[PDB]
Amino acid sequence: QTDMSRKAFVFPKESDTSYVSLKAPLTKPLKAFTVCLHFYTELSSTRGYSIFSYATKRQDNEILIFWSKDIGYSFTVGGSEILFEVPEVTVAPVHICTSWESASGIVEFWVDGKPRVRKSLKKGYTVGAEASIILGQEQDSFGGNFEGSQSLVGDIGNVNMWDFVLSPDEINTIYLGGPFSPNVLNWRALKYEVQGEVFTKPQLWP
Amino acid sequence: QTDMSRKAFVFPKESDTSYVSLKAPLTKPLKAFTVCLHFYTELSSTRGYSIFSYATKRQDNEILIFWSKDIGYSFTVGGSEILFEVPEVTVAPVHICTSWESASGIVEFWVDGKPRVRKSLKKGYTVGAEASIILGQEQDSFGGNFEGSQSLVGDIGNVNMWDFVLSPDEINTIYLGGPFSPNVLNWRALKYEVQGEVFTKPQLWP
Amino acid sequence: QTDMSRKAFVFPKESDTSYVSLKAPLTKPLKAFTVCLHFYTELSSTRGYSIFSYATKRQDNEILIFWSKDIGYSFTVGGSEILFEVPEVTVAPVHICTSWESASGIVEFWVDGKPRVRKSLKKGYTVGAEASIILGQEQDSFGGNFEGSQSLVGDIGNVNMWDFVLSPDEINTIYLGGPFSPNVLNWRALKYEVQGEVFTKPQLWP
Amino acid sequence: QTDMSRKAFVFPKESDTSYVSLKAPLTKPLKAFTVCLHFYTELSSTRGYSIFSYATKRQDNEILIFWSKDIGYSFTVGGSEILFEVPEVTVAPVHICTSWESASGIVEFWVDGKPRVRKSLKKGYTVGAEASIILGQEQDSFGGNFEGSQSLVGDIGNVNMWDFVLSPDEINTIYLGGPFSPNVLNWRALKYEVQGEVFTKPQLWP
Amino acid sequence: QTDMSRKAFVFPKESDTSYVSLKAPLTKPLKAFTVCLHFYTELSSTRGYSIFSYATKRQDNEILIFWSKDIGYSFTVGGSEILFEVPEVTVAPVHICTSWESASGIVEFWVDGKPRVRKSLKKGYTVGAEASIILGQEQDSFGGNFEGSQSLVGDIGNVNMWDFVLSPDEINTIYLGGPFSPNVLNWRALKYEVQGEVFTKPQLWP
Amino acid sequence: HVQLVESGGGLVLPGGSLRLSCEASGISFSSNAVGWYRQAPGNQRTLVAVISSGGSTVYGDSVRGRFTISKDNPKNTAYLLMNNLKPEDTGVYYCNVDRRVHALPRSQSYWGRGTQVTVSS
Amino acid sequence: HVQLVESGGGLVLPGGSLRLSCEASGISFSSNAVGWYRQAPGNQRTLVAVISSGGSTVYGDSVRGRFTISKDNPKNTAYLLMNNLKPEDTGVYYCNVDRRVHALPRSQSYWGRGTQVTVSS
Amino acid sequence: HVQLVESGGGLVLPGGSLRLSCEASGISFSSNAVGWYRQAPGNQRTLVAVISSGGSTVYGDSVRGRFTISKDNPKNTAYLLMNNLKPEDTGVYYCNVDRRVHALPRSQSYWGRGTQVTVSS
Amino acid sequence: HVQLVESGGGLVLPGGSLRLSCEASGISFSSNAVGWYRQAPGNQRTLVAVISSGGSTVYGDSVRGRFTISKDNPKNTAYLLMNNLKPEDTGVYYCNVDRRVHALPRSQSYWGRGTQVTVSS
Amino acid sequence: HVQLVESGGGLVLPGGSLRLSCEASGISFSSNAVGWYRQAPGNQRTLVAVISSGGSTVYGDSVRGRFTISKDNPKNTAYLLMNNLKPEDTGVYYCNVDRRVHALPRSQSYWGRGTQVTVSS
Repeated sequence: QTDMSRKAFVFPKESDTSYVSLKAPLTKPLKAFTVCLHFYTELSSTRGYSIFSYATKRQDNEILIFWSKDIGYSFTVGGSEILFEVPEVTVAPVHICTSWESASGIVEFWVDGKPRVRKSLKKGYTVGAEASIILGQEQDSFGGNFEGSQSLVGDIGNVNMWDFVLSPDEINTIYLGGPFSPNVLNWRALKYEVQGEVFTKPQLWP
Repeated sequence: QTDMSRKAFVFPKESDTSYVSLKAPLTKPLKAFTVCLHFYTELSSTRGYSIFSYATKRQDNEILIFWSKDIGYSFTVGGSEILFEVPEVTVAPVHICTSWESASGIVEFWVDGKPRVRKSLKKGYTVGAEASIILGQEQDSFGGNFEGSQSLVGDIGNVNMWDFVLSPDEINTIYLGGPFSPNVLNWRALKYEVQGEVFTKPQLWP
Repeated sequence: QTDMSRKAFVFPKESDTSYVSLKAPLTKPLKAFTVCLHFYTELSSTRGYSIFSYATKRQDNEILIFWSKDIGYSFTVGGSEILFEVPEVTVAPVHICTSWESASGIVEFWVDGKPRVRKSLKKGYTVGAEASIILGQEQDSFGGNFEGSQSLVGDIGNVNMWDFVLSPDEINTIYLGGPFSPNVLNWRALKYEVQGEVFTKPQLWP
Repeated sequence: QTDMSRKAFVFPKESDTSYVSLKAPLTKPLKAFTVCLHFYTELSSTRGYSIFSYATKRQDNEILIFWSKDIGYSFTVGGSEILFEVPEVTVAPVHICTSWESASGIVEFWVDGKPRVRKSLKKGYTVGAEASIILGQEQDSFGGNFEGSQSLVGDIGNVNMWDFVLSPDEINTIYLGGPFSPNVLNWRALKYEVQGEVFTKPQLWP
Repeated sequence: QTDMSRKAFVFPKESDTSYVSLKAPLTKPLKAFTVCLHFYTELSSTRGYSIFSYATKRQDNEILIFWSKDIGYSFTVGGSEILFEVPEVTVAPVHICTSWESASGIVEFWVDGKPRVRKSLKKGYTVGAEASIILGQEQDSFGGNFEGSQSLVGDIGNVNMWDFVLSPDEINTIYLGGPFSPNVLNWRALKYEVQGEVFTKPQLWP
Repeated sequence: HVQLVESGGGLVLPGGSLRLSCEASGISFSSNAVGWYRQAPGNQRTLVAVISSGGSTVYGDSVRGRFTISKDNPKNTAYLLMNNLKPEDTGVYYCNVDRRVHALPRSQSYWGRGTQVTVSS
Repeated sequence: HVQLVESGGGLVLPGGSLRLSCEASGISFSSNAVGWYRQAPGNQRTLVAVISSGGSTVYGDSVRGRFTISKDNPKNTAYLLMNNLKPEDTGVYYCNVDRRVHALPRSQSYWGRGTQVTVSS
Repeated sequence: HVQLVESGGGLVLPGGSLRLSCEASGISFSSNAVGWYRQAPGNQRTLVAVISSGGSTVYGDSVRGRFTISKDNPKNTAYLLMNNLKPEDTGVYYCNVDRRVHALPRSQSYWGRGTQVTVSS
Repeated sequence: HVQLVESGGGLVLPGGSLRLSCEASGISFSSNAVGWYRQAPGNQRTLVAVISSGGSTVYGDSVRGRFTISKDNPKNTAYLLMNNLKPEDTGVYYCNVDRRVHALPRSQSYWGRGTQVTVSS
Repeated sequence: HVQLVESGGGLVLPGGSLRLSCEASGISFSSNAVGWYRQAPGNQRTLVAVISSGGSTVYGDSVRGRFTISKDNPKNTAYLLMNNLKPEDTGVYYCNVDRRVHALPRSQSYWGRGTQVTVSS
C-alpha cells in the first residue's frame, strides 16, 4: 500500500492507452455505496469525458459518472441512468460526492458542498463484487475496449468510497477536509496499477 | 407523538397516491393563524405545485399556498386569494412564513427572512375547526380527489403553526433557529399518518 | 401625546378617504427646515404616489415630496420644484432625509445614507405657520380635495422634522438609529388624528 | 489665512461669473509638481467641465485638468496634452492625484486610490512662477475670458499641491486621510478670494 | 550587484531601441526551469507585446512568453509552443509564474495565484547555457533584430528564476511576498545593463 | 347551468377607445378570478389582463400600464377598458373565469364564446 | 382665460435647424412646468423635452443631447431650439404646460393646439 | 435483429394535434434512452425531446413546456404527443435510441427511418 | 492667416488602400490636436481617428484597429493610412484641427474643406 | 525554396463532407503553426481553424465544434476535415503557415495560393 496524501494523478495528453486500475478487498455483494472525489480539467463544453467507472463481468456500466455535453452530470447504475442538469460551466477544481441506497432507492449528488435534489433509481437491486475499477478511460467491457473520444485530460485525486451511506454532517466534514475512515477504497492506503502516460504530482487545488 | 427534529419527508417520484396527513388537537374556531415551513424542490418554472393545504367539510381551499407558474406565490383563504409576485426563480432551499388575522384582515408573507408588502383579505370571517391537513397533494375535497398535475416532488419539513399572530422579532428568531413553543402543529411533537411512496431522511438544508 | 416607537401606520387598500393628520405646536414662520422618514411600498414603476404633504391657507404645495413615474423623486416648495433622478428602482424599505434653507437657498436630499448633488431653489422666501400636515393622500386644498390616483398603499413611519438644518454627522447618526431631539414633529411624542382604513402595527424594517 | 478643514465650496447654478481665486507664495520656477483634490458633481456624460486650472502671463493652459465628454480625463501642461481613458462613469465623490516631473518627463495619475499606466509628456521644460489659480471656471487668459459651457456645477475641496513628487506610500497615506505638510497650496492654511454665487458648507463625502 | 527591492523599470514610449539586458552566472545546461514576474501595461486588446525572452546562439526563441491578440498567453520553448486561453482581459497589475521540466515534460502556468490545467511540451530535450536575456523587446537573434510592433510599453519588475521546479506551497509563498532564495536570476542581487529610454522608479503595485 | 355573456365589442379607428363587459350567471366572481385572452398563431391564447378574486391583478407584458380591468360583485360583472389601441391590437378576444388565476389557461376553465375587435384606420 | 399660442414652425431641408416658441397667457411659468411632445401611432404623444418650474430639465431618451430647451419668466415664453434634425424627426409637435412635470401627459394639462414639422430633403 | 418502426404521423391544419409512436424490437428501452430529432439545413438533426432510461427527460429549448414525451416498458413503446403546432414546426422527424442520452446524435445510435409532418393551413 | 490643405484622396476598388494628408499653415500641430471625421445623415460628423498634441490617439468604435493615424511636426503634416476598406466606408471625409481633442466637433474648430472617397467595385 | 501545395477541394451538395490537405516543402511543421482562413468582404481573411506547433488548436467562433484539423509531422502535412457544411460556407479558402499562431494574419506569413469550395444544392 501507499499514501497518496497531497498527491494527484496527471494525464498529459489525450489517448486511448493511458489509465490506472484500482484494486479493492471487496468480497461480499453491495447493497449501497457512496463515493467522493476531486477533479479539475479544461475539457468543459468541448466534449464529454468519463469521471469514474466501475464494471463487472456481466455489465460495463455497473457504476459510471459522466459529463454529457451541454446536458450536465450523468449518473448511471446497473444500466439505468439519471442526469443532473447544470445551467452554466466554470473553470476550476471541483469536488463531488454521490451516494445510493438499495432499499430506499434514492440517489444523492452533492457538488461543491451544495446538495442537489433527491431522485429515485433502481429500487431493490444488488451490485456485484468482482469488479475492475479503471480510472482515466471509460470501459465498455471488463478489460479494455476504451474509446479515445471519451478519454479524460486533466487531474483527479482524493478518491474515497464507503459501502454504507453517509449523513450530511459527514459529507460536510469530508468537504472541509477532516479525518475519516473509508472501508472500500482509501486514498491513504491505496493499491493501484498504472499503464501509459500517467504521472504523479502534488495536487494544485488546496 | 414523535420528534421530527433534523428529519424531513421525501417524495421520490410524481404520482397521485403518495401523501401524509397531519392531525391536530384543535377544538375551537380560529380567528387568526400563522404558519412556517421550509421546503426545497426543482419543479421551479416547469409547472405549479402545492405547498400547504388545509380543507374542511364545506370548503376544499380553507387555506392553501401554491406556486403559480410564472406568476409567483398564491395565498388563498376561504376561497378568496392573493398572489405575491416574484420576478426571478432560483434553485435552493427556501423558508416561508405567512400570517393572517381576522379583525385587521391583513396578510403578511415573509420569504427567506425578508418581508413583503402587507395586503388585505377576507375581513371579518372565521375559520372552521374540523380539518384534514394533507401534505404532498392538493385536495379538492375533504378526503382525496387529488390531481397528479399539481403534485409535489422534493423535500419539505419544519412545519409549525400558531393560532395567534407572531411579531417580527419572533419571526426573525424562528428564521435563526431558536427555541419556541407552537400550540397547533408542533414539529417536535408531531402526530401523522402516511400513505404511498414517502420516506423520512435527514434534512439537507442547514 | 403618544410614543410611536417601533410602530408604523399601514394603509391596506387604495382609496380616497383614508388618511392621518399630524398637528404641530408651530407658531412662528419658518426660514429653514429638515424632514426625515422611512417608508416601504410596492407601487414602484406603476404610478406616482405622494410621500409627504404640507399645505397652508394660500398654497396646496407649500412642501411636497412625490415619486414621479419613471422620473424619480420630486421635491417642491412654495410652488417651485426640482426633480432628483433615480436610474433604477428596487423593492425594499427606504429612508429619506431632505433639508432646505432660506438664506443659502440650497436643497439637500439624502437617500439611504448616500448624499445627492446640492441644488438651488426658492432663494429668499419664507414659509407660513398655520399648516395642515396630511399623511396618506396628496391634497390640492387646505382640507381634503384628495385624488385617489395619487394615493399611497404601503407602510410609513419614523417621521421627524427640525426647523433648522442638520449636519452630515447628525444625518448619519439619524440613519444609524441614535438619539435625537426634534422640535417640530417628534415621532416619540406625536399627536395625530386618523380617518378611514388605517392601522397601527409593528414596523417591518429593522 | 484660514483653515478649510471639513469645509467645501459649493457652486449652486451654472453661470459665467462665479469663481474663486487661490493665491500662493511661490517665487521660483517649478521643475516638478503634484496636486491632489476631491470633487463630486452630476455633470457626468452630459458635457465637459473644468476641474483645475493654472495659467500664466504667456499661456492659458500652463496646467489644466478636464473631463472630455465620452473620452475621459484630460491632463495638459504647457499646451501639450494627454488623455487617460475611462470606460464607464459612476455617480459618487471622487479623489484624484496627479504628478509630473521635468527631468524624467513622466506623468502619474492616481484615481480613487488605484494607479494608472505611466506616460511621457513635455520632457525638459520648466513652468513659470507668476500664476493665477482660478477655481470654478476654465480660463483662456490670465484674468477672466471664461466660457459658461465649460463651467462646473457641484462640490470640490481638499485641494493640496506639492512642488516635488510624492511616492506611492505618501499617496496612499493621503488617500487614507493622514497627516502631511504641503508647501505650495495648503488646505489647512489657505488664502483665497471669491466672487459670484459660491458658498462654503460642510463636505458631504467622508 | 544591486538590490532592486521596491523598484521597477519603466518604458515611457514605444520604440525599437530601448531595452535592458540581464546577465547570469549560469555555466551548465538546464534540464528544468521556473520563472516568476510581475508586470502592468495598458496595451491589452490592442496589439501583442513581448513579456520575457531568452535566446541562444542557435535559436531566437529558446524561452519566450507573449500575449497573442485575442488568443491569450503564449508560452514557447525551443521552437515548440503552446497557448493558454484567457476569455476576458482586465486592466491592473498581474503576477505570473511558469515552470517546465524535462523528464516529465509538463508545463505549469500560475496566473494571479490561481493555477491552470497542466500540459505537455518538448519531452526529453535540454536547454543551452550561453544566453542573452533581453527585457523590453522581442529578439529574433542573439543580439538585436528587434521589431517595434512587438515592443512593450508599461512597467515590469520582480523577475526571479530558479533552475529546479517549485511546489504549489512555494508558489503561494512567493505570491504572498515571503522570503525566498533564487539561484539563477535574483531580483535582490541583480546585475544588468540598459540602453535607450528606460527609467527606474518605485513600483506602483503593492 | 352556467352561462357567460360577452358584450361591448366592435371596431374603431386608430387611437379610439372602447369597453368590454363579461357578465356571468350561475358562477360567482366573489370566489373566482376572471381574465381576457387574445388570439395568436395555432391554439395559443395570450395573457392580456386577469383579476383574481382577492383583488390583485396581472397585466400582459406588452400592455404594461396601458389598459385597466375591474370587477363588480353586486351585479357580478367584469369590465375591461380599452384605450390607446394600436392597429396590431386587432383580433379575437375571449373572457374566461376559473377558480384561480393560472396563467396559460386550463381545460376545465370555461372559455365563453368570443369577440372581434378591429383597429382599421 | 388661459390661451396658449405656438409659433416658429415649418419645414426645412435635412441638417438644418429651427426654433419654436410656446407663449402663454393667464397661466404663469413661474409656478408651472412646460414641455414639447411628439406625435406617434394611436393617441400616444412621446416625451421630447420638458422644463420644470425650478429649472431642472428632462430630455427624451432618443434625443439625449441633441436639442436645448429654455424659458424666460419676464415675458413668460419657452423656446426650444432644434438643430441637426434627421428626416425621421418630421411629424406633429405640441407644447403643453402643467403644475408639475408628469411624464406621460395627463387629462387636465392643457395641450395647446399643435404644429407641423417637415424634414423633406 | 434490431428493427425500429415508427407510426402516427401525417399532416394537420394549424393548431391541431397528433401523436407519434416509436416501437422497437430486439432492443429494450429498460436499459436505453430514446428521443425525437427534427430536420434542419445540411445534416444537422436538432434536439426535440429525449427520455432517458431512468426517467429524466430533456426538451428542446424552443419547445420548453410545449409537448410531452413518455415511454412504456411493458410493450416497449415511446409516445410523443404533438399539440399546439405552429406552421414552422412542419418538416421531417426521426426517433432514435441509444445506450445513453448524448445530445447531438452519434454514429452508432440507430436512427429509425423517418416521418413527415405538415402544418399546412 | 490659417489655411488647411487636404490631399491624397479619390476612389479605389474594394479591398485596396489609400493615404490622406492634412497639411496646415499658420497653426502648429505641436500645441494642437487633429482628426478626421466622416459624413452622416443631417449635419452629424462622425468620429474616425484623432491624434492629440501629446501623442495619445482615439479611434472610432467601428474602425477599432483598422487604420492608423500619425503626425510629423517638422513639416507639420498629419497622415492617415487607410487599408482594407469595405464599400460602406465610401463618403465625404474632413480633417480638422483644434486646441484640444473634443469628440463631437465644436464651432471654433476649423474644418478644412473636405474630400470624397469611393469604394466602388 | 519554400513551396506550399494545397489539395482536396471542390464542390459538393449540401450536407456533404470533404477534406483538404496543405502539404509543405522546405519549411517544417515541427517548429511552426498552420491554419486555414476564409474569404470575406475587402481583403479580410477570417480565422477558421489553426493548429500550433505544440498541439493546441483554435477554431473559429462560428464553427466551434463543427470541423476537425490535424497534422502529421512525418510527412509534414496538415489535414482539415469538413463535415456538415451549410450553403453559406462556400467561398475561397487558404492554408498558411507561420512561426507562431498570430490570429489576424501577418505580412511575412506565407499564404499558399488558394482553393474554391461550393455548397451548391
